[PDB]
Amino acid sequence: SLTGKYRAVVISVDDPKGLMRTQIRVVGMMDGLPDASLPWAEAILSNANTFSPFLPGDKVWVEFPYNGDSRWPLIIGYAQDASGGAPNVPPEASGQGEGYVPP
Amino acid sequence: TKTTTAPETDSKRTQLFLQSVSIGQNEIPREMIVGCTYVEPGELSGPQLMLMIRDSTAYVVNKLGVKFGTILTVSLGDPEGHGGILFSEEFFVLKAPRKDDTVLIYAFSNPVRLLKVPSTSAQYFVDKPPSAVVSSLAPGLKVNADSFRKTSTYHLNVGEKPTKVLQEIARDTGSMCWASRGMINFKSMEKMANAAPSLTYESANPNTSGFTISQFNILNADYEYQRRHNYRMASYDMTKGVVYSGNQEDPIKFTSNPDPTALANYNKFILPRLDMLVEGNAALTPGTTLKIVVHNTAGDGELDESIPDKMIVMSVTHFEDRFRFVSRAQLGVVN
Amino acid sequence: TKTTTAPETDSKRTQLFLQSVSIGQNEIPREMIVGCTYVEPGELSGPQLMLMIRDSTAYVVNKLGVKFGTILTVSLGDPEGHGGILFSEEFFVLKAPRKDDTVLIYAFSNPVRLLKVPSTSAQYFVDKPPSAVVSSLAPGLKVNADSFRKTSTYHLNVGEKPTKVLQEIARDTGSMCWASRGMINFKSMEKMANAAPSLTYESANPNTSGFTISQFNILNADYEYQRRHNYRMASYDMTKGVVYSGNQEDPIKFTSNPDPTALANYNKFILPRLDMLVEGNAALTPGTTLKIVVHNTAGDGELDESIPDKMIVMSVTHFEDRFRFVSRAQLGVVN
Amino acid sequence: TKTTTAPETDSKRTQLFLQSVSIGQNEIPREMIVGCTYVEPGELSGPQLMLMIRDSTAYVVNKLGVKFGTILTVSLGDPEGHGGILFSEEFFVLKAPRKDDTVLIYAFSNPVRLLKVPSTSAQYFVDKPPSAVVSSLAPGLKVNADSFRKTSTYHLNVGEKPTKVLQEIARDTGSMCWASRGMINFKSMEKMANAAPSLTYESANPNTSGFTISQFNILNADYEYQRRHNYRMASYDMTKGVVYSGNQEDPIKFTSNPDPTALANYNKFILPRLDMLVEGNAALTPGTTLKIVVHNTAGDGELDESIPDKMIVMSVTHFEDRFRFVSRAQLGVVN
Repeated sequence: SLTGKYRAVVISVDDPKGLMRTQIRVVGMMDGLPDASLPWAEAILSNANTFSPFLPGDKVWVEFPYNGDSRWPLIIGYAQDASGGAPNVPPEASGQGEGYVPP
Repeated sequence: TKTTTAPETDSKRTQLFLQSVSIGQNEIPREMIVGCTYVEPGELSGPQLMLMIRDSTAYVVNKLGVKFGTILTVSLGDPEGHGGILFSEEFFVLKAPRKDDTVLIYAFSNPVRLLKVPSTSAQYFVDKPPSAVVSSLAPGLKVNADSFRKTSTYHLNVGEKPTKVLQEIARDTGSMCWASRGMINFKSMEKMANAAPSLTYESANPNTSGFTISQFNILNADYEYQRRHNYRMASYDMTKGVVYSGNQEDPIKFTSNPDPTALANYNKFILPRLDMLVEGNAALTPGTTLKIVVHNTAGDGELDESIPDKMIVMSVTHFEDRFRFVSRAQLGVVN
Repeated sequence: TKTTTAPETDSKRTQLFLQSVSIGQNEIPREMIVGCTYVEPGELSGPQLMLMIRDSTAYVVNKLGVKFGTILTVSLGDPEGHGGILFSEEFFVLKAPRKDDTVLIYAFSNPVRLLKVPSTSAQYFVDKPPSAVVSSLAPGLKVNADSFRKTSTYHLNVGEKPTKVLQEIARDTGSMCWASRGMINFKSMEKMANAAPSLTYESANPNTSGFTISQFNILNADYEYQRRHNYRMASYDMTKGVVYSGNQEDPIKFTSNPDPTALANYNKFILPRLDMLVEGNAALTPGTTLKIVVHNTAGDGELDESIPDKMIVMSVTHFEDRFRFVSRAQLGVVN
Repeated sequence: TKTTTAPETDSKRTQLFLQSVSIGQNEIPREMIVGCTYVEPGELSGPQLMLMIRDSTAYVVNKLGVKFGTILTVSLGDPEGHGGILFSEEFFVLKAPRKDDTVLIYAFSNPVRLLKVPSTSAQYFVDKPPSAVVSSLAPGLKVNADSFRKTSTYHLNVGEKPTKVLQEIARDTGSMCWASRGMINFKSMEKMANAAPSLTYESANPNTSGFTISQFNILNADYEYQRRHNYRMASYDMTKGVVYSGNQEDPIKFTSNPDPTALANYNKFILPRLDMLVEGNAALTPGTTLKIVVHNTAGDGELDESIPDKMIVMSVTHFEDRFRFVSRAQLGVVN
């Protein structure tokens, strides 16, 4: 059974049933599987009646709340990563590059 | 390549239960084996074996090289005794310590050993019928099934045994599993209660036309096994809400799969009642239904009504020493 | 409806400890019972019982129908021996296997059995005095309590036994619990240390005016029980911050209830010291205080100073076979 | 203050293994001790001791006051037997029950007892070499190490034993730990495989120039210990991504430390092969390498090839009764 948090990557957002879900791939455990077999995940909203879109290629934290079952995952929030040599936050708040130059 | 060769004509000897043991194309002399214990369980824990071989010259382990990964060819049968059956199986050795000029060999059945290997990579079956999953997981056994109705989704993670998914399928379908003698078996629980017996076992009757029980144990602890299944199942479904199933006066317990058919069969099992020891019948396999008649041996020959008429076999253990061949069985009733 | 009937005049026989056993209004002949083991523990694990009944004619299980849910009426006492007490209790049967023309009956006390049932629905007591909670949870026992001071909140979830809440109340109040002979008992630990003894037990003294100990065990492992209680309690309170209690040189451990009175009593218990075996006294119940004097049997008749003068009884076991009646006790000291 | 005094001239007697036991400056007569069991394990579980002392006059516990916290001065050696070594150590008593005019004393080595105490406050070592951590955690033992390469960070939380951090250091460095005879030992696993033997043990040879084995056990279960180490390690590093180490055809398992050197040594251990019982050699300590030659005692005197030539000692147990002195050892091979 899977109990803690895990790091995943968003794959797709086109839900065949229409219940506003997204497809995820856990990094390390779901390696080597075709994209048509990955499970669909739901998310925790920030407020009532609000929807925050997900784009393919994002990094997130995923947890399985239903008795550790891997078929029904849950998305908690976004994750930090610095694999490219700089953190994944805007460069104005870190100082690793030159950001937006207003006219 | 592997070649199929004919049996040799130098083996003229017939035994009780264990007929011959070979490693490849070489034979271990049968007179050197002093113990044998063969176990056929009623779930997917696979048939097991254990041989005690007398080795004072340091030959079995030293020169034959018996360790992890040795494949034994064992011929088991009883072509003359109570049940005239005969079959051959292959076993996989896990360990073999040597003590006091003796070697104890612990073996597992190869087709089930391949099913008890942790998975290097994860496999998911999305919207597949159970037959395809069973065929893909165990492509070496014949499938004997009668209780497959719908289609669903199953998941096998990294480091998990393939037997877990098969047990989950059994629970979702409501059947009984056991792999023995080259087959894998799925048999429904509702149809087992209406099956006619095939053998008759009697006690305290010396004019019987069937067989005879020598020792038996009566278990009256039916709460010990019903305690774990006294719950009302509930689960969450995104389009229906909260889904319940089961009784109305029992405590609630949450699961994950919101499937009404899977929820309904969550609390089905077989309740053990009796243990008995007989004189070496090799036709006793799990799934068999027997008729049991027990007479009392004092007072006035009153029949014991506490033992039901028809029972199902759950576990079987066969045991041969250097003088006698014995069997032991565990019998139960469908809830 | 249930009718209260008079005892029959056909029972003219007097026994040592077990006087009579009945199922409803029918009596099992007493000479058929060959074993008896009655246990009174020092916590809410309830009194237990175990009877071994010789049944060669298949009568106890076959014709009387003894299984889960049978209520036995047992009369236990000792009106002639060391302690002349006599009482009657009802027991609830859990299981009864039959082996070798014998039946072993495992029973639990009915008033406590009703307290060991998992809850179908959750009950919460918000800002209630402990007396109301105890009366509502166990409405069939007399309450004997002296250590209730404040009011608080308690929760009983689905699937949990009612005994858990009572044990939590005991821990929060700092008392000792045991339900025996129709009462439920809460007795404070600080007042138990100042209680005068009631009986005297001596060893190696044949001119004593009290009773005599035949075998005894000295335990010197006081760290084995103090290891688990060597912690400094801490908890979070929304209006005070972090609340500590206990020593200053011990490791910290977090709990949830931020109540100073509950935190102070979290580390109180009774330390076992001695086990002894005597000649069947039926007046020994948990909560009793005794005076113990032990002489040495060699050298120069020196008194053993390693055994304290006053001790409290924690657990009692009474046992009767077909020839002798024996008791065993575990004695301890308040930390 | 503590004063160092000279040994007394009244002790003229020489024994086999246990030479003398004292509590402070007072001596327990040696003839009263009837048992002795000294254990030197191959990991940081510390040397242990157990003494059985005959006390019919109630003297050891009553008048000497032996309980939790008593420090014994024990002189162990064998200056005349197979191995002429002699040393002195101090032990810390945990418990001492008294039964049947006898006392059983369970003791732990004081320098390791101080290492097995839960921490009252947390200590963190940030970017420290392992030598400083070892010196600060155990400032009373001499350090014998050869496998320290890099620097890293270690954490010791509240309630955790200091031995946990030392075991973590051993795992990260790839060495073997054991504290015996006043030293703490770190020895690399790769250099142990290339060490020359120091003693020779033979069986079925009466003209040998070395010693002799009387009983031995052959273990062939190498999968039982390799099952737990058959994994491919993976971990997350914020600047590199996902870091793998190990084989390519094994299941994956996640850890936390993303250090390639620590990951590489995660799966190193010693595989036990043989257990043997000899005639009381006091020079056998863990870390010793021996040469083993075994002859067969029937057939044609063939050598047993299933036992490797060089083996390492893992655990040692010495035992003395009132007539004989015996040793037992467990031998293994580096994977």
